[PDB]
Amino acid sequence: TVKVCVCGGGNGAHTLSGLAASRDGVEVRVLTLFADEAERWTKALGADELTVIVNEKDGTQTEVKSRPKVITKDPEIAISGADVVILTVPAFAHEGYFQAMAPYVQDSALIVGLPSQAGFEFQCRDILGDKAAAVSMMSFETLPWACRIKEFGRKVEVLGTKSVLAASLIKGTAKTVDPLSTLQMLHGAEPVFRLAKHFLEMLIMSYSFVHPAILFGRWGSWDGKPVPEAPLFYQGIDQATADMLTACSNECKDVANAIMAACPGNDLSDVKDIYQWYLHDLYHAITTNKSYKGLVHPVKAVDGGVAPDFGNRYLTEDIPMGMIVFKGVAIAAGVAIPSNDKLIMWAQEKIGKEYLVDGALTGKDVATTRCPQRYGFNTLDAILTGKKHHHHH
Ligand SMILES: NC(=O)c1ccc[n+]([C@@H]2O[C@H](COP(=O)([O-])OP(=O)(O)OC[C@H]3O[C@@H](n4cnc5c(N)ncnc54)[C@H](O)[C@@H]3O)[C@@H](O)[C@H]2O)c1
Repeated sequence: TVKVCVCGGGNGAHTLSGLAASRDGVEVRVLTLFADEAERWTKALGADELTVIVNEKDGTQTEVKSRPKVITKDPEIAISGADVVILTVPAFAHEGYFQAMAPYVQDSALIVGLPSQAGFEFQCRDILGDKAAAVSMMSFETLPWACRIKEFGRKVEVLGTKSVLAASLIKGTAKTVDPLSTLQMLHGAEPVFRLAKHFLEMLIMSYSFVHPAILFGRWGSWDGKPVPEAPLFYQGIDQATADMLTACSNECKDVANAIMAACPGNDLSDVKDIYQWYLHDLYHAITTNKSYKGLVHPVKAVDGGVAPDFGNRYLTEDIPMGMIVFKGVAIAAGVAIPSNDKLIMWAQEKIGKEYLVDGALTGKDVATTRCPQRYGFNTLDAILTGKKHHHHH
């Protein structure tokens, strides 16, 4: 038996629970701490089976029916004996799930952020304390699927599934179930998973600057006058924004290189240029992507047209659970990242938050971020190993 705990109750959690419980030999427990969402899920499901509708790209559709063993808000029930603990929620919820699982997580547990995405390991090391060096930590670059719930607790739709997907790993002292293949088995044939060389590679390759950069490209020195309708998102970028993305991507390499120079045995060679990343030139590569057709900026109705809607996950997530975390790493490496910095400073004010001030992580809301320094990881080796330096005597 491969005992799996799925944390969350959103789109991904529905899909994962559905796809995972359908696998032979797997026991799925759903943990959700958001009020009484578990109780709402159970009551909604009843005695029926959970349904996942997959568009095969292209083989029409597929009916996947399965039932988890239990759906609970009690971490004791969901986490005890769990071989794999997978977090599929927006990163702001991650704190609570680590806190709830901590007294119950077994040494051989594989802890997976699906996503994830930045500072996930630092947060895990902090909350789980001494047990963090025992468990394994796995960080996936994004969600496996474009998916949405069609009916709460009962029905979820997969619009499309990724071809390839990468995940990083920090091995603990405990032997877990095999990370890559177990996660593959749970997901079926697609997406085909690959193991990234290093967790910092994954963290930097998340390209946290992208959405803040695109928003800065379209609304940088925005006069405060409306536009006829919602302008194109990715396909609506200018040349200067394509340069801006290149600048920030080079800074990513700079931090990677400096980590590799200062710390041998840590392979960060798969940290890439954003143009070189895919899976003519950068500008045209973004604009002529049929995966970006008809995707528009977040807009709200105002006087004489529509204004940008800055209250969105492009900044509320991607800054504190992305750019700040990369800035925290940059500081420790001794690499100024001016282009990244300028984006942080701008996106900061737009959401009414403050993390970075004069190139230093002293902002009012820096505590709600996952930058290593927030948790006390102030050196590169403390970032890499999770061990804080203690001198005597
Ligand atoms: N769903 C997609 O098609 C899509 C595609 C690619 C990437 N992603 C990424 O995957 C991640 C997860 O996606 P999702 O669609 O499952 O997210 P979601 O928005 O659907 O998940 C919402 C869930 O978060 C939890 N939650 C919300 N508010 C909370 C709070 N107040 N306190 C405690 N818990 C709370 C609840 O369990 C809720 O069910 C996101 O970061 C997103 O950027 C999503």
